[PDB]
Amino acid sequence: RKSYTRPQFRRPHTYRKPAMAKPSNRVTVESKDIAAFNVIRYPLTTDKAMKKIEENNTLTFIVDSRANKTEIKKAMRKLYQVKAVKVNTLIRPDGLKKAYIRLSAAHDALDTANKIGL
Amino acid sequence: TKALRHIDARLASRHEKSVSRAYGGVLSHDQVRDRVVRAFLVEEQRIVKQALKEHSKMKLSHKRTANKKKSK
Amino acid sequence: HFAARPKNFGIGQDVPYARDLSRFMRWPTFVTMQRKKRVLQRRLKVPPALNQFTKVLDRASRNEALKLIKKYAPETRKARRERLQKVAEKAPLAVVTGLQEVTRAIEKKQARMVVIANNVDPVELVLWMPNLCRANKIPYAIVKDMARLGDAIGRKTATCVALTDVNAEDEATLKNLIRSVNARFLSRSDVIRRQWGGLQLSLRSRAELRKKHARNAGVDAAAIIQ
Amino acid sequence: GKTVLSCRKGNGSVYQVHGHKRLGPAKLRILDYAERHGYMRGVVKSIEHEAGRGAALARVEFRHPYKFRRVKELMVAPEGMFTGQSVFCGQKAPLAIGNVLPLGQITEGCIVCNVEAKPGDRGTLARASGDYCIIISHNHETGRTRLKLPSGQKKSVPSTSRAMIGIISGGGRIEKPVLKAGNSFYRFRGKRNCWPKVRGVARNPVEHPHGGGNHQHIGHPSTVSRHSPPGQKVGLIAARRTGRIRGGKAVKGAW
RNA sequence: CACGAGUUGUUCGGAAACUGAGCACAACGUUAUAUCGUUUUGUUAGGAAAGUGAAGGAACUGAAAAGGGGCAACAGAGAACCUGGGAUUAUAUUCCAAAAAGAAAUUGCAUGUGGG
RNA sequence: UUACUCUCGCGUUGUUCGGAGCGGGGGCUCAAGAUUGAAAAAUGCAUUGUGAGUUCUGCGCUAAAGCAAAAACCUGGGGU
RNA sequence: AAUUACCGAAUCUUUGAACGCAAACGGCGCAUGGGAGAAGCUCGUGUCAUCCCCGUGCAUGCCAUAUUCUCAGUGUCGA
RNA sequence: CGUUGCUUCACUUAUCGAAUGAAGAGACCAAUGGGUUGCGUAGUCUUCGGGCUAUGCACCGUCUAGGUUGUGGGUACCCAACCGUG
Ligand SMILES: [K+]
Ligand SMILES: [K+]
Ligand SMILES: [K+]
Ligand SMILES: [K+]
Ligand SMILES: [K+]
Ligand SMILES: [Mg+2]
Ligand SMILES: [Mg+2]
Ligand SMILES: [Mg+2]
Ligand SMILES: [Mg+2]
Ligand SMILES: [Mg+2]
Ligand SMILES: [Mg+2]
Ligand SMILES: [Mg+2]
Ligand SMILES: [Mg+2]
Ligand SMILES: [Mg+2]
Ligand SMILES: [Mg+2]
Ligand SMILES: [Mg+2]
Ligand SMILES: [Mg+2]
Ligand SMILES: [Mg+2]
Ligand SMILES: [Mg+2]
Ligand SMILES: [Mg+2]
Ligand SMILES: [Mg+2]
Ligand code: NA
Repeated sequence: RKSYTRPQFRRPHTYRKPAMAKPSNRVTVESKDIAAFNVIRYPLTTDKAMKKIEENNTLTFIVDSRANKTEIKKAMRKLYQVKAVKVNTLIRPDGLKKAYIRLSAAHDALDTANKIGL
Repeated sequence: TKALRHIDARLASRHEKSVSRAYGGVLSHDQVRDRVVRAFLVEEQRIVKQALKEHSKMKLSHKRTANKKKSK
Repeated sequence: HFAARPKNFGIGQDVPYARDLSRFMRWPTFVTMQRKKRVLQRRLKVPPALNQFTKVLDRASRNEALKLIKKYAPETRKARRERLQKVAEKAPLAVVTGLQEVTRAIEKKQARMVVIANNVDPVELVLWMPNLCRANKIPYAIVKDMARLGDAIGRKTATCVALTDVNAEDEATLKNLIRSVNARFLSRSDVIRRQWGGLQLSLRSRAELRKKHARNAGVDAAAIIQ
Repeated sequence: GKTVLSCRKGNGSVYQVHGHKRLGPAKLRILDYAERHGYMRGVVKSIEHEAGRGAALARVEFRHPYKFRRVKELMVAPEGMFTGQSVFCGQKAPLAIGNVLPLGQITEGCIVCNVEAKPGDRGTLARASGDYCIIISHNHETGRTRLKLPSGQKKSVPSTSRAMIGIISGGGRIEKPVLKAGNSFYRFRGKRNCWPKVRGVARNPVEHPHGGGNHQHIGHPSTVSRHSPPGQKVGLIAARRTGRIRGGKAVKGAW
């Protein structure tokens, strides 16, 4: 018979077949190129926002409140072909999310603002 | 040995928290000496006792054979 | 340079090897219960009706009977389908299997020999069959393990098997088997009906009683006159 | 009426043990193969005080009999035990203060403490500070031993039960008067919520059988039956006698 | 009262990620009825609750180790950043851009150089 | 190290310490400070000397009351 | 038809019996399939470590089943 | 002779108490045991195959610590029997 060296019995080790991957239960059509439009909603044109454009090379936008800083950087590159070196975010008292996006020195925030239409 | 906090202890060199002597950083110099002497003397007493017991048995069996040869 | 370095395994001393702990470990509940049930069944007092199933047939006779049963085993599904197709374009002689059909054969007195497994649970399924066979004066044997009967006939288990007809090539074998079976079971009816069972002490209790008797020996010698 | 305080204490609630500072239960070693056949040697490492207990506790270190590790035990310390002392436990241990021996191996007339009522119980008798038990006699035919308990009663136990040689440390505690209410406050802080005490005749009839009246008095005898229901069994419960004891004092307890 | 604005962090507080007085999911038991009880004195449950180190020829396969899964502290434990500003109407140890006004510390992953 | 031989010596405001090693000479190490510089003048505004207060820190750590735990981290004993 | 009425095709955020783990946290996992990637590698391309985003499965109990999956028992046999 | 009421002595399998991470129980030292998964004697039955009741011999079925009988490297047994019990 088998020999046991511990004072209590534990469950033996047996073969386990891994689970299989089922067909996906979601069949709605989603597009990869549409995603960036959801992240960035629209820019702001308040007095504080306008001062930052000329003096800090910074833009101001209203973004999706569930987005993070990393995604906002990627969307900015994909929509306006500019590089952002720093993103600061806050959630306004009215529930919306605002982002101060500082552009790299290679680009001019004022030039980008004119292309957008501010 | 220095007195260092959590982050300071992790980044410091190994010399600052130990000593080249055996049990360095755990026991003091006098405690190491006590253990070294104790290990030698206690072990030696066991050897003396062990050899004493075997010879007493050894000399006892020789007498039995001598008594056996005398009778026979 | 090689030398021997023996280890001291006395009380205290060096750390010992891992010794077998099977007899003292905590087993699962079903293991413990299936051992305690056998112990209790041995310890209690068993009525004759249950006790008769403990005394079984001899190994050689059991092997011969199982060989004959396997020789006369029933047909399989493929064989039956092939035979039915051939006749389309009665089953051969075989043993009788199944509780209902075996009981009918015994009651109608068509069977020449009956074999009964000794480990059927619930036991009420076959507890009366030896009595029925004795009343009808039919040779019967009680053998070990329904699994062996099931293997002989081609299934997983079987409670009882009846032999009714056998060819001339095995008539003599059947007669010898009937003689042996009658010697073991049918001739000893009075003993079977009167004999009780159980009441077995354990090895520890038996040894304790023996040592007690040995110790308390001769202490009453002085009370004997002369 | 309303529930009496003695019955209310049985629910638990705010009347349980204050055990946050305690070090754990104090017990002997486990009765194992080494203790049954040979002996084990351990070293006393520290002697400490526990809140709520008058006796000192000792930490004793042994080697594990089956594995490469150390085992630490917490025991009630007999008087005279010191740090660095060697302690022997088992069948073959010598007779000295602090060792643990089976009762059948201890000479009649000896003083013991931490006595096992049943074999393997790890010590249940003679544990309070300054207490001890006395060995009276052995019975080899029955394999039993007779003991005199601190209360004065006599008890028979199997000779396989273990005991420690000596008396419990910390004796003489109750000889010093307390003198202050604050000292009692601190004394019971480590034990439980049972102080101060309010007299029954100072309560109202709704709460206690002794309450009420235009004078503070009990209107009925204060000796009550053994069969009284809870809430009625207050006072002197099933008393055989009352009043000041004249002559020798009898031994308390049941037959 | 009306209109228009304002809260910016690798290092600040929390969480990720500690344990305490304590709570009670699973498990078992009880109840006509779970919407009841047990659940830290090293610790669940008559109780088979461990799913991967190395290996071995690149994914597999299985040794070891007793006591299931959680929550409970914005004053306990833990925690890598400081000053200057002419930088707001309202924020800042959170903003400042090539002379970053500047000076640091720390985590993850990669590339040389040196040693082994 | 005939240091305590016959009133032994060192030390605190203070309740004490020494052949189980005082005091003196020479050293090793830890903690808290001081000093020299880099930062740093390029900043800020338009100087370096004593007394009093001040819990960081040091002076090692009443009681029948003797003052939480764990994560995380550090060092060692073996082995490679 | 930015009209109405009805209905067969569709969309359907966070939760809730709520069921991966928790919760005065828009928090944290394992497996698998994708996406984007200003590092590095390579000939504006391709490829991509750490980090980041998305879909699907993963509670407990019970029933059936395994082209007949892997095991345990001083339970009963057998060779 | 039979059955049934109480009782006292021995036992252990129901049950109760305690401990432990269910961590070393009992025997081998031998029956007032077990075995068809054996051999005889005397009775007594038999469905003639063989059983039952007493009684003997085999088999299950064996081991052992300890006790008695000038510096370096080595030797100093085996008996067999009783005691003892891991
Ligand atoms: K069974
Ligand atoms: K109180
Ligand atoms: K009254
Ligand atoms: K009154
Ligand atoms: K088996
Ligand atoms: Mg923020
Ligand atoms: Mg408690
Ligand atoms: Mg009143
Ligand atoms: Mg009343
Ligand atoms: Mg009065
Ligand atoms: Mg009354
Ligand atoms: Mg208003
Ligand atoms: Mg407004
Ligand atoms: Mg409890
Ligand atoms: Mg707790
Ligand atoms: Mg738990
Ligand atoms: Mg804090
Ligand atoms: Mg922080
Ligand atoms: Mg303000
Ligand atoms: Mg002197
Ligand atoms: Mg959920
Ligand atoms: Na405690």
